[PDB]
Amino acid sequence: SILDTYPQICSPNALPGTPGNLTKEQEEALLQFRSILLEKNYKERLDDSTLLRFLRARKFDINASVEMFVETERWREEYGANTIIEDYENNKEAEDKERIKLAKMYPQYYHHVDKDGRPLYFEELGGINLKKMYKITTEKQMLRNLVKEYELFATYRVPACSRRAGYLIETSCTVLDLKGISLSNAYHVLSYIKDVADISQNYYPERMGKFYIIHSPFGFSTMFKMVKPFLDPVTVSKIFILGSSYKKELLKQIPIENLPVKYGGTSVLHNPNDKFYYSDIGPWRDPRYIGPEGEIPNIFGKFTVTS
Ligand SMILES: CCCCCCCC/C=C\CCCCCCCC(=O)O[C@H](COC(=O)CCCCCCCCCCCCCCCCC)COP(=O)(O)O[C@@H]1[C@H](O)[C@H](O)[C@@H](O)[C@H](O)[C@H]1O
Repeated sequence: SILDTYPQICSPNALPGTPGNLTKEQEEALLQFRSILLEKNYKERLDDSTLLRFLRARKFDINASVEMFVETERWREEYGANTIIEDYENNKEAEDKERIKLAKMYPQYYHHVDKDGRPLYFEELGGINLKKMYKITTEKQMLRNLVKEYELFATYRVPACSRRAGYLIETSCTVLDLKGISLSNAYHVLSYIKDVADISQNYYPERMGKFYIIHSPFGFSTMFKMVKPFLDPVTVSKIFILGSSYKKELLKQIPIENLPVKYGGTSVLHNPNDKFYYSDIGPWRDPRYIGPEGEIPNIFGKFTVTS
């Protein structure tokens, strides 16, 4: 299968319970977990990486992991996550135009990788005007866009980055820039954040590698306490709200050459006139690391900056 075309073993320097770094009891639990799912007639997504993500999400409690997997398979089918990429490619023009309309006001882009080879994802929220934003998109539409990105990440970004790093990469490094937002709006979008967390926590286990929140407004940490009840403590332990020294802090995790100049690095686009909010630069754009899955589609249509 496609999995035979890229490393399925994590770096030996990874956390416990990850592919290739299992204890004897974890190996036995994985074998039992798969056996149960197969006997329940499941066939897809039974690979070590996928199954270990669920097992880690439930501390290797096999029955709890079976419940989580069973419910996820249900959701993927009811929500259409299994055909989200195909459906997109069958109505690409219309969908591309929508993303282009929102790109400048709500930058969302991947730009290279972190020191461990994880896709580096950036979001800028300071230019968002809710009134204007909801004239172009709906809340559910934004949620579906995020789910589509989750699928593109697993389908195209994971394989390319794993082949580049020489080992399995299953998580991302995220940087949320809140420069320009008001504490007020942060509280006002809590319901959306809750929807994102619900889908992400329950159906996309162990996908978070690093998560930084920068340029947050005074009092944001207090506002964040409202979000914690929607997140597991493991997830919370991977989210870091940085202050004035964030530039140096980011450089501990990301190569300076990969980090955009405005965030403390020296990274620039081949064409100085291009915009980061139309870019999608990374290993998934390198012929050497693109496999049988094919190259990722250009989410910003003709405006997509791939270099
Ligand atoms: C409409 C505008 C919205 C903007 C504001 C939009 C905010 C959202 C923007 C972008 C979304 C980014 C999503 C990033 C996803 C990263 C990967 C991921 O999905 O990780 C998954 C979780 O993803 C999430 O929880 C998504 C939510 C993360 C925190 C988001 C904080 C947002 C802060 C917003 C601040 C306020 C902004 C205001 C902006 C105002 C602008 C005017 C899995 O986590 P992980 O730890 O790997 O495994 C879990 C497992 O799953 C659980 O089962 C187990 O119990 C537990 O033990 C672990 O095993």
